[PDB]
Amino acid sequence: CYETLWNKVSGERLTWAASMESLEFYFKRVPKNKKKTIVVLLDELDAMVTKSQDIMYNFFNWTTYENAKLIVIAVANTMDLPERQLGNKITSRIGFTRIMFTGYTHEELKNIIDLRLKGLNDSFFYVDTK
Amino acid sequence: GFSLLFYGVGSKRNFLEEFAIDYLSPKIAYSQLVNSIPCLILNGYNPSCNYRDVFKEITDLLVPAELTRSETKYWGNHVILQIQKMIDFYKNQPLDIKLILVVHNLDGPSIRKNTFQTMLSFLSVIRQIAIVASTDHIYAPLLWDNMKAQNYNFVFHDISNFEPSTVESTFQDVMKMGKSDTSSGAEGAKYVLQSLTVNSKKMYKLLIETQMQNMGNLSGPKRGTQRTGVELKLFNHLCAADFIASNEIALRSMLREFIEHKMANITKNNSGMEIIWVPYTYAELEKLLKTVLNTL
Repeated sequence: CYETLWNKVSGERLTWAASMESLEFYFKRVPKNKKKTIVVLLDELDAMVTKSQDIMYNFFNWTTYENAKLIVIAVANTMDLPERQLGNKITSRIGFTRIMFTGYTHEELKNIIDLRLKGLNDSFFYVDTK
Repeated sequence: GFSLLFYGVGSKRNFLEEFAIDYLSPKIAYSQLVNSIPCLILNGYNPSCNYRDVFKEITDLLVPAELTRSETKYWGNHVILQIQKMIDFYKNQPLDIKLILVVHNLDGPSIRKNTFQTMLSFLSVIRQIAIVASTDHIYAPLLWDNMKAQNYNFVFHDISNFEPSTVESTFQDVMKMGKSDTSSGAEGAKYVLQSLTVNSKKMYKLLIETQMQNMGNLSGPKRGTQRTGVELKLFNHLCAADFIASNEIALRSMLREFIEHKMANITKNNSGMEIIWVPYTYAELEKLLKTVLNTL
């Protein structure tokens, strides 16, 4: 992940560790007059934290710094995944927003299916017999 | 070219130290004429002894020649081969004592293993270093083979003084009739933290709490290892947020004391990170957190 992010913001091509320090310095010490806001979309987050909580902790902590301009959006399966990984006090310090997506019902699903077929349903077609 | 072995009932620590340090070394130094012969005290009652560190310090003191590629063999041990090379080298130098080593408990909970005995037996063939040792167990001679007794070249002496032995009985909990898992070594950690500064205790508390969290999330009686450690950068970020350490220099300066006493280890995984970890058990860690660090 690290290098990819760096490769998408600087054009350089470094290893993962050097990318980690590069991103840390960039988000911490570069003045706000010479940057640009970045919207990361960390996806399938449960597949990154499988040996240690390093990636999640770094990505969530980079939003704490004042000089940074980061807006992280992370999606996952389980709700209370960070609590099971980081700890209650660190999560309380970070202070993110939480959203839960409930399943569909038998009305919304029918509405989706009907919306996806509007022009075609009950229409007229010219058909060649041969 | 003999090797003394003192046996009896009581404590032989003060006697051995007073004999080796205050009498033998100055006499040898004066007899070979300037500086005194260095002595390598080797605690035996400590369950956390490791022969790799002992051989590292032996190498530092004696500065032996390195090992060529043709002598390393196919995945061969790099300690016994170097000891044999030193033995072959030291068979021509003039006969002069250059090092004196004291083994306090030759049959302790961790020094009685076969590999350590083999290393010590090979190290005693060299005539240029002097051995002094003592034993406490009563089936001690069963520990030595018919070949180890040949190159140890022991001479047996008896000294009984009914000494209290108040220092050897520090790594075990006497309050529980001495059934406190002697090979663990968790009592020494409590004794050390009993007399440490305020800043170090908070850092150890933070490390223990994080390691316990990781152990609980990952897994009982399982011991903690590198898999349940804390990354050095993450630990620095955590401790810097509680006004414990300011930069990495202070953290690495205050971690050396804990590393030396075999109470914390630092090692690198396959991905190149640095992981610090405590080689204790979950129950022992909880007891340490509850009995001595709960009140600060």
